[PDB]
Amino acid sequence: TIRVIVSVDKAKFNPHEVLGIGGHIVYQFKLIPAVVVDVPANAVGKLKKMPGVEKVEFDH
Amino acid sequence: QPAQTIPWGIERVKAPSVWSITDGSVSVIQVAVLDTGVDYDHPDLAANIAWCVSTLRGKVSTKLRDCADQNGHGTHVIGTIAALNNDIGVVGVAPGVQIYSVRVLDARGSGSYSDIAIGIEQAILGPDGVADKDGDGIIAGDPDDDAAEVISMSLGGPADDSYLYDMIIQAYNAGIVIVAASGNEGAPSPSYPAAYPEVIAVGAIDSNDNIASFSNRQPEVSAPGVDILSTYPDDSYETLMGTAMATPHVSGVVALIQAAYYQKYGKILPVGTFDDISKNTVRGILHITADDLGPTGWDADYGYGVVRAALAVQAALG
Ligand SMILES: [Ca+2]
Ligand SMILES: [Ca+2]
Ligand SMILES: [Ca+2]
Ligand SMILES: [Ca+2]
Ligand SMILES: [Ca+2]
Ligand SMILES: [Ca+2]
Ligand SMILES: [Ca+2]
Ligand SMILES: [Zn+2]
Repeated sequence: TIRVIVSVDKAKFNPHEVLGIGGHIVYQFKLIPAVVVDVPANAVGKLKKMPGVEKVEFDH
Repeated sequence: QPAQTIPWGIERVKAPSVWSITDGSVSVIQVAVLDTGVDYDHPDLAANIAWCVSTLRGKVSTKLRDCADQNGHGTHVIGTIAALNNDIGVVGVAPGVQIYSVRVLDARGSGSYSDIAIGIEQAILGPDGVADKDGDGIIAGDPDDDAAEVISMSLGGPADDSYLYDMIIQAYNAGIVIVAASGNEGAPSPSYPAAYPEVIAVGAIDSNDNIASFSNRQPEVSAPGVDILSTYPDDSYETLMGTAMATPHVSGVVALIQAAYYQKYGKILPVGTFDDISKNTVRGILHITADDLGPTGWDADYGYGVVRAALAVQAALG
């Protein structure tokens, strides 16, 4: 499992959908449209293609 | 507890002469320090700790045991901003300012960008969990809200992440002055978030007015960052060096500017930009009142120069 931060279009992204690729939500930002998620390392590819997903960034 | 001294850096940034005007104890003003946490019961700090929060591992906690400093770095930085002016220990640049201690770094003094971004969000939201309660677009400086007016980040890294930048943009749009360490690698330019245009990059000088060799270059301003005595756990004091120690001197000067301005005018100043050289903006004021060391003008070692609180406050109130 790795921690990544996803930048999303709120109107088009569903946080429940991260379970579908084996991940879970850690924190949903109140001030920016982004969410911290834990996903399997091999799932970063799939996450990138999810509905409403604009960017996936590694935790630095 | 030892008898109070004024550390050399506090004298250097010309803070003591400001105190008769303000010590920063204007009720709408808070400084959020995003660091390793705080020794919240330290006798030379306690009275100024207004809120203690932790964002470690992406969970927000206001539990004292989660927000307590396990490293020392946060306690040291906070003491340079806000150590009390009394009979003991040391004294901060703004010895009456309220502090929000936001723990984004762990026992190691290491932290994730995710936890840092959450920390910035907590500084904007404040204890009430809402950025703009009355919906008027005024956040920093609105006495109806509880947002911080200064975010102080004695930390940095090499990555420029989009979400972290978006969070910096949100703080900047809330009217918050953002101050961050240039970094300690002797690099040609500052670390992030210092390197963002919305953020004041702070380099370190020593007590001879020489730039520290470790100090990352092209800062916006510089400040005392070598042989800095401050508070340290548990209820003690320690001397350290780094751009992490320079940062809080600048954050304190900002806190005095905004406190004095609100005390006189019932508003705060706009944050301003890197290029600003007017008296109409916090950063403009910092730049024109800084002690211009090295070559004339902004230079890659000192930035615009060493911050000076006494002159900055006079420029603000003039
Ligand atoms: Ca405030
Ligand atoms: Ca203590
Ligand atoms: Ca003291
Ligand atoms: Ca609030
Ligand atoms: Ca408001
Ligand atoms: Ca208001
Ligand atoms: Ca110069
Ligand atoms: Zn997890």
